[PDB]
Amino acid sequence: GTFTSDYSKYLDSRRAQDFVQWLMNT
Repeated sequence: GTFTSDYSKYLDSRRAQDFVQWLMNT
């Protein structure tokens, strides 16, 4: 199964979204 690997990509997505918020100062 791909659960752990897909979860890691999900975590990276959350981090990228956090970075997007930071870049906007939001």
